[PDB]
Parts: sequence; C-alpha cells; structure tokens
Amino acid sequence: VNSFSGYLKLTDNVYIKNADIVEEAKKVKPTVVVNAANVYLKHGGGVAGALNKATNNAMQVESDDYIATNGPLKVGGSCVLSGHNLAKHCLHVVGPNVNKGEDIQLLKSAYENFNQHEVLLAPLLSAGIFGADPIHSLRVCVDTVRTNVYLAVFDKNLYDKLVSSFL
Ligand SMILES: Cc1c[nH]c2ncnc(NCC3(O)CCOCC3)c12
Ligand SMILES: [Cl-]
Repeated sequence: VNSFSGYLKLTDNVYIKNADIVEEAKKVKPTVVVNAANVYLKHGGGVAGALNKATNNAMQVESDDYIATNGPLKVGGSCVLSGHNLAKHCLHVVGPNVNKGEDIQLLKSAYENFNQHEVLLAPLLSAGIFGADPIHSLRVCVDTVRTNVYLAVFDKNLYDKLVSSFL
C-alpha cells in the first residue's frame, strides 16, 4: 500500500492520473520523482522547467555541479540526484527529443532506467516539448517498466485520449 490517490490502473504495475506532477510530488513526497531531463540537465521548460522552478532553482544549481564533474548524460540515460522539497530523489531521465532528430528507439532504453526503482512518480518520457507521440510513449512504458510507476499527465484532454485508446 502506498499514498498515491486517484489513479486509474492500466496494468499490474502502471497507473495513470490527470495531474500536475509538481503538485503531485509536493503532496505525496514520493521516494522517486522522474524528471524529463536533457543531457545537459538544463531545466528550462516543460516538466523539467516546472520541477526546477518548484525547487527555487536548487535543482539547477545541483545539476550544474553534476555536469561540471561528470559531463553530459547519454540520450536514453539517467542519473539520481536530490529530490529537494519534492521527493527523496529525482531520477533525471533523458528520453529522445524528436525536435532534435534523436532516435525514438532510445525511448525504450530511457524507460529501462525506471526498473532500478521499486516505485516512481513520472511523466511520459519524450512527450510534450520532446515531440514524441504520447500514445506511443505510454505503450513503451507499459511494455518496458516492470516496477510500479504512477504517471502524471498534465493535459486533461490528452489524459482522456490516453485512457480511451489504451489497449
Ligand atoms: C510541462 C509540465 C508541467 N507539469 C507537468 N506535469 C506532468 N507532465 C508535464 N508534461 C508532460 C506531458 O504530460 C504533457 C502532455 O502529454 C504528456 C506529456 C508537465
Ligand atoms: Cl512538456
């Protein structure tokens, strides 16, 4: 039993809700919140910009030190950093950005990072400003993640389309 509330159950392990991931994280304080990161951990917009803003830019400060030490992530890769005031940890995961020409096949590799964590609050990877089809992202999520994932979908219209079209 966990404290996630109001989710629709899609499969044995995947749950979904129309919610602002920032507000969900502030309420639940999950062990892991997933960020829709880029390889530079530059949290400018989309989910990343919103999460970072909610930390009063502390996420960005921590991320800049991480990059200065370690260099950029790989597309499809991840790193674990602090969750600040939102969660215990933030798993920064880089899905392919279609608006940069990146290989959509890397979306499966990106979701594989979730399997290193028993329970996660997450957005759909590569959705929104990353330019992928969210219906496809949900399919890859369900077919790749085996741990317990609670998906927050900001757009109500999109949430309804994802549920209604789910096979
Ligand atoms: C931008 C943003 C702020 N707070 C959020 N919480 C959750 N998701 C988000 N964006 C990603 C999508 O949910 C958007 C529409 O289609 C699926 C991907 C955001
Ligand atoms: Cl977005």
